[PDB]
Amino acid sequence: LQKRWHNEPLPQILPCVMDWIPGYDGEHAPDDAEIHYDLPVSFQPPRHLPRFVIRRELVVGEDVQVSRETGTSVWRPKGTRADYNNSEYKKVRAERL
Amino acid sequence: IYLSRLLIDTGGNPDRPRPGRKWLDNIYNVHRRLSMAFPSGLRREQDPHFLKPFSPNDFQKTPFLFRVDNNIDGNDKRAIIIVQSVLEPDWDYCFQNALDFLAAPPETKEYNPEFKAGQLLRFRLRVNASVRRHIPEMVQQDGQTIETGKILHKRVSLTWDASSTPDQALADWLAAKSPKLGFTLQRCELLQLGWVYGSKPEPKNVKVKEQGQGYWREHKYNPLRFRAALLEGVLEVDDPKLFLKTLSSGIGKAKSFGFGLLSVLPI
Repeated sequence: LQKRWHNEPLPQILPCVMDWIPGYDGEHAPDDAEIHYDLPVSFQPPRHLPRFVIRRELVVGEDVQVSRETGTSVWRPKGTRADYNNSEYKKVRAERL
Repeated sequence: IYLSRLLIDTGGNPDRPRPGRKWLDNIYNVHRRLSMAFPSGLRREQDPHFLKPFSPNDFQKTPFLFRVDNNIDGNDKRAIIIVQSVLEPDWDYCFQNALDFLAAPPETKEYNPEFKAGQLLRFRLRVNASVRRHIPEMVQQDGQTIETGKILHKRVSLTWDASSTPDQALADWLAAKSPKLGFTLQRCELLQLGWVYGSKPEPKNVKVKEQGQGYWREHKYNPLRFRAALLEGVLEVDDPKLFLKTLSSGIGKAKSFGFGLLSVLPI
């Protein structure tokens, strides 16, 4: 589960929608199954057929592991304040002198 | 040849910045500034306002002689610098960003000195009382160590006998070499006997950085010490072809740091 920034709020539950599965034990459609009209047959004279749809849930941390964002989002100008104590500047200054 | 005059304020308010007076603390600084008073042609055209970085190779290396003395003008103390050279100096190009160095504007006068035999000139001269000893290296170590062995030949200050006087000793030191430069001294009076101090930077190659291109250069300061003796008197002349070359050059070593200038007034 990808994230985008540091304080990105997250849901504890991830609902999922799945197609119903045959198998002749539960050959009849269950009670908690809804019907969706999204079985395509044709497209130019568009034709759709019913399809039984089941619903389940998932929980973050036990099935899906939360990932982290890559790169840098917030952009700031460099604006490096000059320092007169590090070694590199102390040698560059003597070289200029 | 030409003689130039610079006037510097010595008194004034002592709680103000006085960069003209502070300039006379280091004699290497004085020599460097007088060298910067000799532009080398295209330097004036490339930099008329003297703002590009200073480079010794961009200036002429002709020798010159100068003397720094002190005087009183009515009710004020002043320091006078007399510069004797062989080419015409350009004091306009030198102090154009440092007009506050000089209390008065500089002056320049053409000098045409020649004196036939029979001139009793009145002279003033500051020499470097220097001598190269045959055994100047006793290696007088300090601390617990007091005597280790090494030998070298080095230049040191002139010394006199404990039963003699510094005045007579310096008189005979000048008179011993005197016929070589072509004059006879009648009176030699010692007026001062002291030291002249200075410091000089030198580049040092500390370690190369990432593509340093000829090491990393850092300045290291080394001291400069001279023993100076100022004296006046009266001197005659002989062989003016030798005295003119004596006037053109200096007397004694360290000629580039204020020594060797012979000032003569005809009488």
